[PDB]
Amino acid sequence: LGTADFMVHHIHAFTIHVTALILLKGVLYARSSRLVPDKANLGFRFPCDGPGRGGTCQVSGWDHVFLGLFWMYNSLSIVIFHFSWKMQSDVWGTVSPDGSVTHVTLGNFAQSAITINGWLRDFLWAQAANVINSYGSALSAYGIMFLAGHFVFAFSLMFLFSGRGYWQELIESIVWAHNKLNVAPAIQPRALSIIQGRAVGVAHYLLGGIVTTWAFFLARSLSIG
Amino acid sequence: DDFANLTPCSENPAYLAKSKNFLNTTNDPNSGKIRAERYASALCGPEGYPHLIVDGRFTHAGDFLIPSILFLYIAGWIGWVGRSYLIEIRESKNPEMQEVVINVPLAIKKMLGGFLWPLAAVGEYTSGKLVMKDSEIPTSPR
Amino acid sequence: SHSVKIYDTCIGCTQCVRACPLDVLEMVPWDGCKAAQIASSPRTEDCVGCKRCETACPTDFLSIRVYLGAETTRSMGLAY
Amino acid sequence: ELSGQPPKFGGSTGGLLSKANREEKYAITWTSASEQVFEMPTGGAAIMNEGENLLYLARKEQCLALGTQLRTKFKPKIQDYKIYRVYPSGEVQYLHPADGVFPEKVNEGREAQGTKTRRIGQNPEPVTIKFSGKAPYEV
Amino acid sequence: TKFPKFSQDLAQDPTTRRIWYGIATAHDFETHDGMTEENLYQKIFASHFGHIAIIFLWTSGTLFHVAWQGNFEQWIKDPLNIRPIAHAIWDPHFGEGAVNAFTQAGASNPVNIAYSGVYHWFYTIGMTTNQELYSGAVFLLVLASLFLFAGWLHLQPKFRPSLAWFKNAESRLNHHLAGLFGVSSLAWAGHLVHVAIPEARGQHVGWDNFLSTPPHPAGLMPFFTGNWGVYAADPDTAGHIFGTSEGAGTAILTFLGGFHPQTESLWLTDIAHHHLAIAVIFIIAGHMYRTNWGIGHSIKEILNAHKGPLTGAGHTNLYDTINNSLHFQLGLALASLGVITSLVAQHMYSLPSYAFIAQDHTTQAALYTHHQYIAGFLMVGAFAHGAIFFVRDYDPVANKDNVLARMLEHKEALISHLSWVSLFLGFHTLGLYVHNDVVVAFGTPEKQILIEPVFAQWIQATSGKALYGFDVLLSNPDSIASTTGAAWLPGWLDAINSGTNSLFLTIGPGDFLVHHAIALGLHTTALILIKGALDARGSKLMPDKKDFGYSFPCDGPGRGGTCDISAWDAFYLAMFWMLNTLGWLTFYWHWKHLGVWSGNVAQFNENSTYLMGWFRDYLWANSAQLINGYNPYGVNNLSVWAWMFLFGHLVWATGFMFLISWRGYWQELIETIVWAHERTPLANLVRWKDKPVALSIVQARLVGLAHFTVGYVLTYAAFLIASTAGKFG
Amino acid sequence: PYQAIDYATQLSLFTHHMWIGGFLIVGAGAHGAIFMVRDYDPAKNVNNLLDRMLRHRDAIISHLNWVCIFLGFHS
Ligand code: CLA
Ligand code: CLA
Ligand code: CLA
Ligand code: CLA
Ligand code: CLA
Ligand SMILES: CC1=C(/C=C/C(C)=C/C=C/C(C)=C\C=C\C=C(C)\C=C\C=C(C)\C=C\C2=C[C@H](C)[C@H](O)CC2(C)C)C(C)(C)C[C@@H](O)C1
Ligand SMILES: CC1=C(/C=C/C(C)=C/C=C/C(C)=C/C=C/C=C(C)/C=C/C=C(C)/C=C/C2=C(C)CCCC2(C)C)C(C)(C)CCC1
Ligand SMILES: CC1=C(C/C=C(\C)CCC[C@H](C)CCC[C@H](C)CCCC(C)C)C(=O)c2ccccc2C1=O
Ligand code: SF4
Ligand code: SF4
Repeated sequence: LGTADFMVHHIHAFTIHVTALILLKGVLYARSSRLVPDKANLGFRFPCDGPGRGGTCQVSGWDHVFLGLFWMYNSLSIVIFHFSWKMQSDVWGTVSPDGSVTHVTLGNFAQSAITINGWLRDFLWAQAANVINSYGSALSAYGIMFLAGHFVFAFSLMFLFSGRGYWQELIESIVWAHNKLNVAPAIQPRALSIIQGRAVGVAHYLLGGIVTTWAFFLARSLSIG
Repeated sequence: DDFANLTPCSENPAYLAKSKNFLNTTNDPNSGKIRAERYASALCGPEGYPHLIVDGRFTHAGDFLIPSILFLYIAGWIGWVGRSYLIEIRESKNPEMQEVVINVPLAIKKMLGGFLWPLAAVGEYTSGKLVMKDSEIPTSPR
Repeated sequence: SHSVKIYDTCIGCTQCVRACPLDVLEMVPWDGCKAAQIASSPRTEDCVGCKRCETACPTDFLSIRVYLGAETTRSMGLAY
Repeated sequence: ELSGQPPKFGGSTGGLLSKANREEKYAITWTSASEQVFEMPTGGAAIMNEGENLLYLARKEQCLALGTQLRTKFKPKIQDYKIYRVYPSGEVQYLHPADGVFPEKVNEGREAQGTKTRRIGQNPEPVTIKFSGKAPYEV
Repeated sequence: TKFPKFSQDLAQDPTTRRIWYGIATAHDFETHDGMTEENLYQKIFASHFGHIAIIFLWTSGTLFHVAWQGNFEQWIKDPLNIRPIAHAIWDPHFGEGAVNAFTQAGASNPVNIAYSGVYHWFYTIGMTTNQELYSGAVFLLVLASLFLFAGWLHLQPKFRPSLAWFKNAESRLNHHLAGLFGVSSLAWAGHLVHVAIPEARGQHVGWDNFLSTPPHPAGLMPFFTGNWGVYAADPDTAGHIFGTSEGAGTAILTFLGGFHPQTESLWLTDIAHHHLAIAVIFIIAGHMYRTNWGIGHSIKEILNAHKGPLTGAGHTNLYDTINNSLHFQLGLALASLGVITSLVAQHMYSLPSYAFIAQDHTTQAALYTHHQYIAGFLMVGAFAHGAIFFVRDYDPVANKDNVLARMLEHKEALISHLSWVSLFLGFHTLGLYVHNDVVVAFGTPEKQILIEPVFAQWIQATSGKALYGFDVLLSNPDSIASTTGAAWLPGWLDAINSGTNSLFLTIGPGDFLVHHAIALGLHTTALILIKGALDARGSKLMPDKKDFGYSFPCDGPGRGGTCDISAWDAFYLAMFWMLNTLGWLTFYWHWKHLGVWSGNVAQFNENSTYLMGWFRDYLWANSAQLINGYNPYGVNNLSVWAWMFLFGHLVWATGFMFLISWRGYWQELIETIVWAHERTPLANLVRWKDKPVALSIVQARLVGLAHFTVGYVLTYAAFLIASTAGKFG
Repeated sequence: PYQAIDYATQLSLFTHHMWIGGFLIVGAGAHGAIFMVRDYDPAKNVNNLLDRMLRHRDAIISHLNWVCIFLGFHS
């Protein structure tokens, strides 16, 4: 353990305390708060108390969990990246019959993992050569999946960055179109609720990110031993 | 003399070199040979891969036109049977209920009577039931 | 402060008054509806614009509308 | 001034701040027939006395939330709660209920203010009242 | 509180929202307290004077810094090897490694390298010594001073223009068409003839001797007699060396066509006849509208006359609508400016004008990307301000039955058919891309669906490209259009039929796929903007949206929830799609041109048909030089670009806090922080003046979008510059 | 046996069970908030540990927010 390990362990501490902050604030302030004094009557899962008081979006405990999911993802991603790079750089490798050890990444962790540029070039770029070049071999299913992971992530941003009023109006126009041809459904379509929109966004986001990381790790570790 | 930069794969050295190693998609051991002999009749680029022509010429009609009609018939079938089922289920005192619980007998009855969809649609348009007047449709404020 | 207006489509259903958490609305006698009562907003200086009153209104669109304007300490719901 | 006998509470950090003694605070008074437990809108639970009780809060919404809790969350209901606004100069303004009758029910002597005589769809067009400093509802 | 003086609602706010919303609504004069039409117009006029002065100051500063700390007088002696210098570097925080790395371009101090291509522009218009650059900078300073004083003066009470002077459309159109366009272009043609061309032919002409030497040996005699063909005789030969007299002609106005053999740019005499003819056309156009002499057309009569039997009222009363509304005019201007900016990019990357600018690939890439991004921004702004017009200025009774008010009659059909076309493009384009990706992944790339872009190849053939063997129109040497003896035909056909230039680059299947993807992006962004503009007045969910203004947060959680319902939200959504479409466009352009410059066109021709090729051969492959700008082993001149790359990757991510997390959480947190500050001994002595609050919802969306856009732009700018400079520069 | 020699299995098992743990902890927070909203009753929690938690929560959140800012900044 050295300087880089020190910094990464304290980064872990930071991310964990932040996730605990979000979840603990969600639990403690669920009943009520200074902003909303009767939050308990609105239930656990409600989107907002309205644009009043300057805006009361995401005050329920459910929204606190929704926000904590991202921070859990961030913390665990940093943890698994730390594990992977440190193991590849200082532990895993091969042994010569003399007794010397040759590590997978030649011990570059102790000097590159101290900057963000190191984590970009020497880890995300260098170790992705095994997954991007997987086409045409038995590892192609990972490469595909890798790209698939990079897609769904972006897809989720349609739901996190927007609101249901725009989609309701667009559905109104499309319903007019289906009405002109006498093909409108009896079950009137509606845009997803605010809570449902947040849930869909977080679910597709987590799925995309985790699938990306899984494909990356599997394709990398099936090419070194 | 169109496509002076394109040559048939049968006379393309890149395709001739690269077609000996075509993989087998199924367990059939000759599928690579079948693929090679079928793709020898197309127009290939300098990379030895077939290219398609969709300008409307009938010599390359199999490139787009035949699959075009093949798709169109099926899509029209699906749309027409869906619309017919919805229309017939509307006046059932619970059309919303029968949209989540499918009426299988009527659904299959509409499935079968759906191959003649183009003639039915043409007849319906001439009968005025395919479209509705703009004064009979909900509209949003301007 | 926010402005709360009640139009002539109110049916005197009193839902808006009960839904209001900051006691801005009131029921006053009227004649244009069967219930012979209508909604009034005498204390709009205490309205925070939470839109619960509109959410409770059962008439087509809204017989009660809330327009958000100048923000004061009361209308922003500040405790500090 | 006002009555007293505060409810038995251990205090909390969710109570009043500087604004209370610089801008305004709020008071709620009520008479309960038993010495029981209620939920403080500022976090925690407090015991309210048998007899008259007075409680100071920082927002009118908190006072009305406590009033709702008193009215609904007790088998012997409470209907005599009063909410005043306490100014930093000691001037006390009696806020709720305004006339003593609950606003949810019709009663004589009210003025019927804030009412438009037209539908929401008959509001004047924004362009016609341009450069008047008024939105369509304001006229 | 005094600030903001122009609004009283914001001035009585005790929180920090007062400052934010005072900054936000400062330059929206139409809603200030007690604002009249006359005062609004006069303030706009003065502010426009201000922007013009700022532009002139910016140009003067560019010129001055280039002349002071540049290497122009050495760049001219070897434009093909020396790197242009933008400005010097004075960073006290620099170390020795950065100092040694950034002492580039043969300088003696840390220095930047210009990628705006101003050296080529200055060389092409005849500036050969930095004293001329200095004189231009000082003259621009004086011009900016004059414009600032003009704004100040026309703001004075007795020089304050009237309202009718601001609503004289005919006179403004006449003066600005004939004078601002025609006369200015005529003067530019005169500058090119009298100065630029003689300097290109190795003759030094300045203010000291331009009044003596005539541009042509026969001055002004043939022009008045009618012997114009004299000026087109003896043009520059193909062996002409730019800046010297070796193999140079004496003609000044020619239609040579094609490109200069050496500089690979358009002939300057072609520029002269082009701008002169354009000036003549504009001067004829400027005498169209009557002002006060009876002769001329009146716009109101034209619009009211062109009524249609199918449109009910045609273009009736549109004159009053456009003249009374400022947002209508701003939308029209923004749309036109965006269209012609995209046109500028497209017609400049393929038809370079400045000398040796085609060789310098990094500057060409930067210019294309820059002006294309600006065009996208302007196109978004056009629709945004049109929606603002619909909210504020549109009158449903004055425009009754005209074309404008008839859009709202069939707006549902517009939005529905546009959504259908967007879905139809997206489904099948993504299907084809994913099909190619999967097919290549399974090791059988011969099963890709590869459509030849037949129609665009046919267009290239019509313009005279003989590679594809269509022999149609100019490619057909027997058609009438190719046998007219047009003077430009030989040179133009010579230029188009050589692969050495970007003029009508050869296209293939990947080009087809990416053009159809760009079409998807365009139609989708247009769908968002049009839906927002047409729904600005109201919809089924909010029939009275006009009474709420243009930018309001929501209508609360009632009626099923109404987040992001204002037209401002439509703008905020469409900005993302604009950014994504521009990303696709610029990625395509950059990859194709990297292949062209390196000569390895086969790489793009092969790997642009599936998305893994884009991910690997473009993103992964070219990033190698960039991210190694600084290493554990050292640092090179690309260090700043790597730092800015990471800076963009950071700001882009930072925008997601405001884009994802919403207000109530932060308000509760701020309440806790306020409690903490109020109870801390030695910290209660210092207390705030404006009560801290969380950012408002609309402010949150705007701030998140701003961080997002800044990161998006900076990341790609750094990547593009670094990759192209390391590979070639 | 033969697990540490199989690097892919080591990495996969580590990451998999850590993701499972993270999801479980987030669910703990969620269903604790659910309890607090639904099953909590003030009458049964007079001056107990839960009440005193609910009564100095501003101190908890403020000090935790400060430690989060400090850790983020310095780290
Ligand atoms: C001949 C007389 C004349 C002239 C020269 C002008 C000139 C001008 N008027 Mg104007 N005006 C006139 C008469 C005239 N006016 C009259 C009679 C009236 C009353 C009816 C007005 C009323 C009026 C108003 C109300 C306003 C103006 C404004 C302006 C300025 C617009 C700013 C601008 O973009 O210009 C620069 C534009 C160009 C140089 C040309 C546009 C460029 C086009 C798109 C082509 C691109 C060129 C080329 C392709 C690119 C070059 C590349 C190069 C850099 C390498 C401009 C200086 C505005 C202002 O505020 O100015 C202070 C304004 O608000 N005018
Ligand atoms: C000719 C150009 C032009 C002009 C004169 C106007 C004029 C106006 N616009 Mg408009 N607009 C334009 C172009 C233009 N627009 C374009 C191109 C767009 C598309 C993006 C828009 C989008 C737009 C919207 C969405 C809105 C307006 C509004 C307005 C009105 C004033 C309010 C305002 O924006 O000021 C205030 C402006 C700001 C606070 C902008 C500050 C943001 C800064 C400039 C970004 C800086 C980022 C960062 C610091 C960069 C640092 C980099 C570093 C870290 C490396 C006014 C009528 C508003 C309105 O409705 O008025 C009624 C409104 O809501 N405009
Ligand atoms: C990669 C991300 C992504 C994708 C794929 C889309 C896709 C779409 N957006 Mg979109 N959007 C995004 C990001 C994205 N968006 C972001 C970040 C924003 C900013 C907030 C927006 C803002 C936005 C607006 C404002 C609008 C859209 C619209 C659209 C639709 C237009 C049709 C189209 O372009 O292609 C066609 C559609 C696709 C290619 C998507 C379908 C992809 C799947 C694979 C098809 C098959 C379904 C699949 C089999 C289901 C399996 C599920 C099962 C496994 C559980 C489409 C659904 C517009 C719309 O509604 O059009 C009508 C519209 O108005 N979006
Ligand atoms: C890269 C993106 C990014 C960044 C930097 C942050 C940063 C932050 N988030 Mg955030 N967040 C993000 C994305 C991001 N978030 C996303 C995508 C979401 C969606 C789920 C959230 C959701 C979220 C929640 C729900 C919460 C946070 C919280 C926090 C804060 C944690 C305290 C901290 O780290 O110390 C402070 C910040 C930093 C150390 C950032 C680095 C700043 C640099 C290193 C220092 C700059 C030096 C100096 C300023 C230079 C001056 C230059 C001069 C010109 C002025 C911090 C402000 C928590 C909070 O409120 O704080 C406790 C919290 O509760 N965020
Ligand atoms: C022992 C584990 C456990 C148990 C028994 C429960 C039990 C319950 N939870 Mg809980 N929860 C858990 C773990 C658990 N949870 C965890 C780990 C989290 C953190 C994410 C949550 C977060 C959570 C929330 C936020 C909520 C509940 C709610 C509920 C209640 C029922 C409603 C519900 O979620 O069902 C219905 C569940 C679903 C419909 C989920 C199906 C959709 C999932 C997300 C898709 C998963 C896809 C999969 C991972 C991959 C597929 C890929 C695709 C391509 C096929 C019930 C008391 C709800 C409540 O308030 O009830 C009182 C509620 O709002 N829980
Ligand atoms: C009947 C039916 C329905 C309804 C259908 C309706 C109402 C349809 C209405 C259509 C309208 C109003 C308009 C349609 C316009 C169609 C156009 C403009 C077609 C253009 C075709 C072109 C340009 C052909 C182009 C080339 C043609 C040729 C094959 C070349 O090689 C390739 C290529 C692409 C160049 C549904 C939807 C209800 C259900 C369906 O199942 C059936
Ligand atoms: C809503 C609104 C708005 C907005 C909108 C927009 C802004 C639009 C745009 C639009 C656009 C932006 C459009 C464009 C168009 C274009 C065009 C129309 C073009 C054309 C072209 C042509 C026609 C060409 C031709 C040719 C060729 C091809 C070749 C040869 C030559 C020639 C030239 C012949 C406004 C503000 C206005 C107003 C109010 C309302
Ligand atoms: C796109 C979008 C919509 C529109 C999306 C809608 C209406 C959902 C449409 C879903 C379709 C009908 C089905 C797709 C999902 C199914 C689970 C797929 C099942 C596949 C099997 C049958 C194989 C919202 O309603 C919304 C609401 C709040 C915030 C953001 C958004 C948002 O971004
Ligand atoms: S809820 Fe609506 S209808 Fe009922 S009393 Fe109030 S304003 Fe009238
Ligand atoms: S934007 Fe949505 S979540 Fe926020 S206050 Fe409005 S309705 Fe509620």
